[PDB]
Amino acid sequence: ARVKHFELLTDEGKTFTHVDLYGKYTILFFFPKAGTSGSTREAVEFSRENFEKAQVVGISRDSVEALKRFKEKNDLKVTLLSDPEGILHEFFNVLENGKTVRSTFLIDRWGFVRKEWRRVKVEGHVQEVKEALDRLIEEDLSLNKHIEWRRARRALKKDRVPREELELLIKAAHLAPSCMNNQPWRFVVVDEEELLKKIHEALPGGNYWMKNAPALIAVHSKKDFDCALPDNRDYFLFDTGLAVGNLLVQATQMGLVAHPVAGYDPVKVKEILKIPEDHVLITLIAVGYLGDESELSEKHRELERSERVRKELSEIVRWNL
Amino acid sequence: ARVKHFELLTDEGKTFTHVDLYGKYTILFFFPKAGTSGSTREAVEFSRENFEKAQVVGISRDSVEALKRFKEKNDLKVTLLSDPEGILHEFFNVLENGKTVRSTFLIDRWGFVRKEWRRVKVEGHVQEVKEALDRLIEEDLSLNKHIEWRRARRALKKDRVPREELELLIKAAHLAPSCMNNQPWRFVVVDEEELLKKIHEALPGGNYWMKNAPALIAVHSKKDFDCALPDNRDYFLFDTGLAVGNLLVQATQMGLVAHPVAGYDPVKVKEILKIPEDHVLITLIAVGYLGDESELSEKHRELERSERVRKELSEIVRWNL
Ligand SMILES: Cc1cc2nc3c(=O)[nH]c(=O)nc-3n(C[C@H](O)[C@H](O)[C@H](O)COP(=O)(O)O)c2cc1C
Ligand SMILES: Cc1cc2nc3c(=O)[nH]c(=O)nc-3n(C[C@H](O)[C@H](O)[C@H](O)COP(=O)(O)O)c2cc1C
Repeated sequence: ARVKHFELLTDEGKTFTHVDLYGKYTILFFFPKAGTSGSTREAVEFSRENFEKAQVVGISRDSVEALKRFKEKNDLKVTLLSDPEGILHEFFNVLENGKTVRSTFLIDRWGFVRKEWRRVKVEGHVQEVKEALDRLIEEDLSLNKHIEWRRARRALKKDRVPREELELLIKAAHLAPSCMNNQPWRFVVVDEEELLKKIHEALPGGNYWMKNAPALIAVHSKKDFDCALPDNRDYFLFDTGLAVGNLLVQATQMGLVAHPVAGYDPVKVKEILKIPEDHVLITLIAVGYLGDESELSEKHRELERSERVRKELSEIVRWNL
Repeated sequence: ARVKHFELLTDEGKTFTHVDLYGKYTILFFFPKAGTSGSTREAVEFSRENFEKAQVVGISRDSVEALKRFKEKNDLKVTLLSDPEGILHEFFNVLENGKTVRSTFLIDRWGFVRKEWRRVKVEGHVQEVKEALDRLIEEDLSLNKHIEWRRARRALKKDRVPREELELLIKAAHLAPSCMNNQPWRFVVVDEEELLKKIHEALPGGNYWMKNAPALIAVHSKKDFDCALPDNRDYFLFDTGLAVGNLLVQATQMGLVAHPVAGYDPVKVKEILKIPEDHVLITLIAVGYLGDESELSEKHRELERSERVRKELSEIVRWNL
């Protein structure tokens, strides 16, 4: 769970709070009492490592003065928290039979606990924690796996997608932010065969692959549904884009292809789906489980099995001036 | 890894391929030989259990006929694959000195191996696999955690965000899809202090909170950078929204607040950053680690850890007609 708001004094008499957890990874190590052999070893061993993108914080029920002495005598280079009242000891549930059970936690940049060790054995502990931290940082500070995996796949199974799954795609989309929280996005989820077959007639030849999709999501909006600000800053389609971005990530996580297209007759599709004529039908999203690439044109099959194609980063981003 | 393309015959003599793994979760259990005591028990126990949203597939080097008999004798309700040539036995690496090691795999809807058991002990195995599958399905088929956690947070620390982390936000954005792969999005990442101060003067007072951000990302595009199709379907801002949507997910995973705004003077900011006059500056994204909400206005403070505010789903989605 997330670490609650709190305030504790450090070995330096300073106030350490939840805010001091934010923006860093934290190794939080609970020890029973400053000065003992095992706890001295643990603190010294944590102190002598160099943790990439993390801080080390020791915590016990000791007094500030005791912790200060503990640090001074061992030349410790970590923060120590005095928790005489056991506020965090209780929150992390490290007390048993009234005594502290040596325990260690990894906390992320939002303050969420990501890993724990209970009934810690000091021998080998720091190295195990170090290795777990490196793995956690590798996981979080690398490209999101769903963003990376999402492709404009065109091979779709005909198997029906359960409505509860389709609905989750919409729920995720709806959690996008928007100007003034206008939420300008609108969706028509189509999973009725007869309706689908009518929409198929409004598709160009190159979108034959959409005909396998057991579901299509029509995404529409209207300018006055959102902010329209100076210098041509109309937000309705941008914000709807934020929503569809979420939708594709959610689909990819769920093992669904969600492929937004522009290839269709908008007037016909709006007519079929009874979408107001003054709305923009900005995309039609084909949704389905992954199917059989051998049904695709050679061109589409090659796009599908080939690597991502993008401009060099320098063509789309500049740093300062 | 992802499962190779293959075709094998089932106990019914039907062809089963990797396409038959797609769109389902699969428990694939290898056993050395049909009819032995342990393998009989394993198959019987898998068949008796219920696995929601998954299929159970046994596989050995036995003939189709031997598998048919094995199924009939034990009233098995699973698919069995005949693999005399050891095509999947080799791929899954279950052969030790040419002999099959009892092994089981969980494969997701994309065909990725998500969990494995090797040198399997039959007793308790089916239950262990059920629990692991249930957990797998729980995570994949629930709301994406980063989408769920992303909020328009306004308390930002002044702490520098390393360029390697800022680079990753842009990389994730650039992996968005776009009409004709046009990639219409453009970014100026600002982290130089004096440049940030100039931008601050073009912000309205109500966006005071942005002035603590150590980085601002200016997002701009132009209509002719993307598809412009009939019925008022201009794609440049929609597609840029897809990109920013990815950016926000990536930031959230990394423990960064990424908060897109519309409160700024676009002409002033474009001038400061040398963005061409005919571009639309559609958002400024404040990026930073989470800071102290106590520094926010009373209204913003209440919002900082408030519940999500959205329209009811029925207001933004319709099913079919
Ligand atoms: C708004 C939009 C419309 C698209 N329209 C089509 C389409 O009509 N037909 C099609 O085969 N692909 C279409 N695509 C898919 C793109 O061609 C694809 O995203 C792009 O080539 C990049 O490939 P990638 O997403 O796998 O990285 C569309 C994508 C977007 C964002
Ligand atoms: C395009 C856009 C512009 C926004 N502009 C501002 C802004 O100028 N100032 C601000 O305090 N919040 C702004 N927001 C944040 C929204 O108000 C916020 O996303 C909305 O209230 C919903 O909150 P949530 O994202 O936490 O769910 C903007 C959001 C978007 C998508």
